Amino acid sequence: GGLLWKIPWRMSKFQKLRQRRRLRAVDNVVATIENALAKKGETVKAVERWRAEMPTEAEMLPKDKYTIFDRKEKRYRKGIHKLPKWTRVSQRVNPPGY
Amino acid sequence: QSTANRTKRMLNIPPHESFLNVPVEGDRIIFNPPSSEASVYHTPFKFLPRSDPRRRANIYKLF
Amino acid sequence: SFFRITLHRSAIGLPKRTHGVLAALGLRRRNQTVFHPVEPQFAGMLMKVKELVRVEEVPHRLTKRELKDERKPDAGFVVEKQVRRFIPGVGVQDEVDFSKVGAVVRDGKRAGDLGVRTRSDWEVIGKMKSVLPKVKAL
RNA sequence: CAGUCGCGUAAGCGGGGCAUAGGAUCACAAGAUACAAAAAGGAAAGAUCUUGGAUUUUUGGAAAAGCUACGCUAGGGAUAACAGGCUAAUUUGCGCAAGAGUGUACAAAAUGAGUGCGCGGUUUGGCACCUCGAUGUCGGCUUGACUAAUCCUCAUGGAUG
RNA sequence: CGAAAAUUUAACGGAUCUAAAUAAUAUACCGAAACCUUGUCCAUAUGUAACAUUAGUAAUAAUAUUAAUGUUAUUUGAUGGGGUAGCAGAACGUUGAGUGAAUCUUAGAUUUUUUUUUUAUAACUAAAUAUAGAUGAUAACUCAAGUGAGAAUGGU
RNA sequence: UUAUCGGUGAGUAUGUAGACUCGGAAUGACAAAGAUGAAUCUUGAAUAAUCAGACAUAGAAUGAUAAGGUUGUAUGUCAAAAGGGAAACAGCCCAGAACAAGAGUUAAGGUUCCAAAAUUAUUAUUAAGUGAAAUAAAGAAAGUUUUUAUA
RNA sequence: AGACAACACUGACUAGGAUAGCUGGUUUUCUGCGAAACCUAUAAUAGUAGGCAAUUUAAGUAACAUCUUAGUAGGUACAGA
RNA sequence: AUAAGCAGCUCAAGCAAUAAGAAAGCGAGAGCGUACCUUUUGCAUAAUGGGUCACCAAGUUAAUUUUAGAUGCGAGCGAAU
Ligand SMILES: [K+]
Ligand SMILES: [K+]
Ligand SMILES: [K+]
Ligand SMILES: [Mg+2]
Ligand SMILES: [Mg+2]
Ligand SMILES: [Mg+2]
Ligand SMILES: [Mg+2]
Ligand SMILES: [Mg+2]
Ligand SMILES: [Mg+2]
Ligand SMILES: [Mg+2]
Ligand SMILES: [Mg+2]
Ligand SMILES: [Mg+2]
Ligand SMILES: [Mg+2]
Ligand SMILES: [Mg+2]
Ligand SMILES: [Mg+2]
Ligand SMILES: [Mg+2]
Ligand SMILES: [Mg+2]
Ligand SMILES: [Mg+2]
Ligand SMILES: [Mg+2]
Ligand SMILES: [Mg+2]
Ligand SMILES: [Mg+2]
Ligand SMILES: [Mg+2]
Ligand SMILES: [Mg+2]
Ligand SMILES: [Mg+2]
Ligand SMILES: [Mg+2]
Ligand SMILES: [Mg+2]
Ligand SMILES: [Mg+2]
Ligand SMILES: [Mg+2]
Ligand SMILES: [Mg+2]
Ligand SMILES: [Mg+2]
Ligand SMILES: [Mg+2]
Ligand SMILES: [Mg+2]
Ligand SMILES: [Mg+2]
Ligand SMILES: [Mg+2]
Ligand SMILES: [Mg+2]
Repeated sequence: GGLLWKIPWRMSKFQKLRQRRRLRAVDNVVATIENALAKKGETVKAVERWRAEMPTEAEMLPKDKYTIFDRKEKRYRKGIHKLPKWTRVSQRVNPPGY
Repeated sequence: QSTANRTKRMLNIPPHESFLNVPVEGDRIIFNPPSSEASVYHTPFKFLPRSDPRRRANIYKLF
Repeated sequence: SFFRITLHRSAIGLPKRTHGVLAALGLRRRNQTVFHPVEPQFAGMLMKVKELVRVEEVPHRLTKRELKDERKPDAGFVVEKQVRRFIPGVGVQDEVDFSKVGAVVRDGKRAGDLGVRTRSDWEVIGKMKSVLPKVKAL
């Protein structure tokens, strides 16, 4: 190609700090909504699905926070900053073994 | 820059370190001798009349 | 309790369905605070925009006049003395000094009613040729 | 729903086919309708309903062959004659890895099948962002500048061969 | 190390860096016309009060009120604010016309300028130069258009 | 007579998949009730422009698993969107510009100097300026560190 | 020799009578809203028509959007043989 | 007269009134900013157009057929005696 989209393949230590803090901020929203309902003895299907199949920032591996699964990459991994609107989208789980 | 507001930010100089130690609780009077030339209205203690009652110790010796 | 939701991020590039979730919550612009009861209907509404908002449990809902009174800065001044002014719909309010406290507003169809010094008053002060200050005060 | 027929003990079923692959109007023609009838009585020519003949097959439905290098005008440059741009299938462009084999002996002095991993932008191509000096896209002359994958000159390792 | 191309270092932007590199973390700070706060302008509302105009209705020999329009303020501490094609609303300006046998002008009407002020495609203040009594200029409302030009290889 | 050739029967044996799907998501779709919301919907009357779109991400067809190629689908941006970041930048990352003021609060992104803000703390690796905002590959090797074994 | 017939000749000059789905241009300000490059038909694909649908402002709304809860249609990713 | 500005904008030293009062203008120096229009998916584009300025220069009129608003009359209206 000729149109230059200068996107580095890896993130900087400053972007990683904000990715860590963005994952840790979505945990407080799900922990606030999950505890607010438990006091009322209530539950939601989407709040129970999240806690089941999604990990917290303290349970994620570094490669799951800064990378995603791309079948067209050599090692099936791609920088998470390559995902559209990656800053306002949730992406924590990748296919097993990849 | 484009706007006057953008120029004020590029030309900013922070206040002195002394003013940035704001008290969390209550009011405190602090000693902040400035790094500047004193005027002629700061009469030295040697030029004050014996009658004058304002001849205090150095402010260093009041802390 | 209630959910205190504040739109921290925008949705300029997110799908159209995400705008329908922020429209039902009432978040029009950025950093706008809304209060919604703690209920499953709202809780699933926040699981769709949980990457843009900040949720907080609060005991009571805040009114419109109370959400704005927590960001209102102190005036930093107090009017202690006012000078004579003419209020169009009320009348001519005289001078008042709030240090010794009296907004007396005299209205009428004659200059005497307004409470101001008229030409006749200046003729009575000009004919008092006997008034003299005491020698001790002079 | 009305009309009136078939089958069935009855309930009931029947407005073709187990489902999915057959075009109007106009004109023209054959029946019915009793609407109007250019003075009037009739009629002609019209109107409604039913139906027929269509590679109406460019099947929402023209009776229809070419040339212009002498071409004209209005335009677009959907790339068309060029160059630049992207790509690298191919190449008369190369490198590296591996080593079947040749070398009387002995893989790597030399040589190197069919292959793998690559660089590069010269040949023949692909694309079409882009209208412009072209179909041998190139030759000669003048004058260069640069590259190094070296024909000559300079230094040098290997070579039972 | 493999890693070779033709203007020039030539895809760290550059200086430079032994971290000012890399990997796993933590905090403060900076940071947009975004957000907040204090004001302003504009659009659309909602009630109230007051001012003016017009037109009615009452009172008055010893002014009050109703409706429309314009306007300011204020209540809800009201809501809203990019924009091509395109659609819609509201205005200004230019030329001519009626009211006009009107108003104003040597105590300076009018002067392509300069200057001042006002939320201002506009008018206004003052100054300087010249000298007009109407074949001069003109508010307000209204009427009709040969009515608004940095763009047509436009024309003079 | 064959661990030869083909064929048949058996296998709860191994693989293969656009026209195999017994199993089977998420997503999206339809409709009901309640709640919330910025009127965003329908109708009546009046009446437009537009009909080569481009790129990005995912997943395909096509090409040669080439193209800033061609062609569907999902989502967004540009088109018609200024501002901050990506050195410069239609399409990417943030964020939707009515006008001002403020060491105001933040996003993306950054904080030695150019250039606003850390030469800020902790633990390791690298010695090649590797690298530091656009990863050249297979491969080689007493480079070096750690771990697991080991004399 | 498609040669010449008075600037012009693959049929001159002059006067009278055109069209152009194509190109270019279309002039003051403020305010509100705000698209599409898709489908169908077309001797049509540089056009046009009808839709979808932008605008104006009236009448309606059990309107429309989103979520929650229960239900329904349908066989992709995956997985399997 | 040491400098690589679509000549504007943001910051701004200094100069500038013989005199009481009164600073328009020019501006060193620092930063930001790649003309306009047309046509296009997209133009600083090396795509189209313009040497400058002034003037001329484009949704108008007629008939006809509609709609909205306002207003006259009203089961009549308009026209005309
Ligand atoms: K000839
Ligand atoms: K808008
Ligand atoms: K005109
Ligand atoms: Mg390029
Ligand atoms: Mg938008
Ligand atoms: Mg007859
Ligand atoms: Mg007859
Ligand atoms: Mg057809
Ligand atoms: Mg059809
Ligand atoms: Mg093209
Ligand atoms: Mg041998
Ligand atoms: Mg040699
Ligand atoms: Mg030798
Ligand atoms: Mg460099
Ligand atoms: Mg704003
Ligand atoms: Mg806005
Ligand atoms: Mg607007
Ligand atoms: Mg004058
Ligand atoms: Mg012109
Ligand atoms: Mg393309
Ligand atoms: Mg366009
Ligand atoms: Mg932009
Ligand atoms: Mg930088
Ligand atoms: Mg600060
Ligand atoms: Mg600094
Ligand atoms: Mg380097
Ligand atoms: Mg579109
Ligand atoms: Mg056409
Ligand atoms: Mg099944
Ligand atoms: Mg100099
Ligand atoms: Mg083009
Ligand atoms: Mg040029
Ligand atoms: Mg040009
Ligand atoms: Mg020109
Ligand atoms: Mg004109």
